[PDB]
Amino acid sequence: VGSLNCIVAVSQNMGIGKNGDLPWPPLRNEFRYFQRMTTTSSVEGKQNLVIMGKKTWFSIPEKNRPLKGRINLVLSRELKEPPQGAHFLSRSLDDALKLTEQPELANKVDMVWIVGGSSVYKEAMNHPGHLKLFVTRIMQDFESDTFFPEIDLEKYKLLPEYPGVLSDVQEEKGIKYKFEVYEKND
Ligand SMILES: NC(=O)C1=CN([C@@H]2O[C@H](COP(=O)(O)OP(=O)(O)OC[C@H]3O[C@@H](n4cnc5c(N)ncnc54)[C@@H](OP(=O)(O)O)[C@@H]3O)[C@@H](O)[C@H]2O)C=CC1
Ligand SMILES: CCOC(=O)CCCCOc1ccc(OC)cc1Cc1cnc2nc(N)nc(N)c2c1C
Repeated sequence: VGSLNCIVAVSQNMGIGKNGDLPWPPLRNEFRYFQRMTTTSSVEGKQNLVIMGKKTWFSIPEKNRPLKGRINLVLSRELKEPPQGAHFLSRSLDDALKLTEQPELANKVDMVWIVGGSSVYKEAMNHPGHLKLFVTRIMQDFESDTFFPEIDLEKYKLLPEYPGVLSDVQEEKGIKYKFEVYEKND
C-alpha cells in the first residue's frame, strides 16, 4: 500500500459543509482537481482507495458515487454492510487501514485518500506517521455547520511547489481559491 493523504476544500472560516452539502456553490474545476488527484495512481495495475465517513458518502450526489476508478470505503459503526454502490465498510480508521494490508487488497491499493469528513480528518491528522494534506483554500467566508480540524504548522510543512498542482489563484463563479499541499512525518 502506498501513501496516506487527506484532501479537502475549506473556506477562510475553516468551513467544509453546511446541511449535508458544500458551503459554496459548485466549483466544477475544483471538483475535477479532487477527482484527478484522488484517481491518479503512480503504479501500474493498482488503483487508489478513498475512505470517507457515512455522511460524506451520502453527501456526494448519487450520479457521482461510487467515486469511479477508486475503491470506495465507508466508515460507520451503525451500518451492517456497505451502502448501495460502495465497496467496503469499516468500523474505525485503524480497521480500514489494516484492511488495505489484508491479502484481499494488499496487492491492489496504491495511495489512500481520506476524503471527509471532520472526525476522520481529525483522527488521521493527529496520528503519528507520514501524512500529506491536499488543501484547497477557498478565499472567502461561507456560513458552515461543519469545519476542518486545526492544522498544526509546527508539524505540517507547507510545500513550496508540488507536481501536478497549480500554484496561482483560481477563480470560478467569482470565488477565488488556491491549492496547497502540507506534509508531516512524525
Ligand atoms: N469541502 C470538502 O472538501 C468536504 C466537505 N464534506 C462535508 O462533510 C459534511 C459531513 O461530514 P461529517 O459530519 O464530518 O461526517 P464524518 O466525516 O464524521 O462521517 C462519519 C459518518 O460515517 C460514520 N462515521 C463517523 N465517524 C466515523 C469513524 N471515525 N469511523 C467510522 N465511521 C464513522 C457515522 O458515524 P457513526 O460512527 O455514529 O456511525 C457518520 O454518519 C458533509 O455535509 C459534507 O458537506 C465532506 C467531504 C469533503
Ligand atoms: C460529474 C457530474 O458533476 C457532478 O454532478 C458533481 C457533483 C459534485 C458534488 O461533490 C460533493 C458534494 C458534496 C460533498 O460533501 C458535503 C462532497 C462532494 C465531493 C467532493 C468535492 N470536492 C472536494 N474537493 C476537495 N478539495 N476535497 C474533497 N474531499 C472533495 C470532495 C469529497
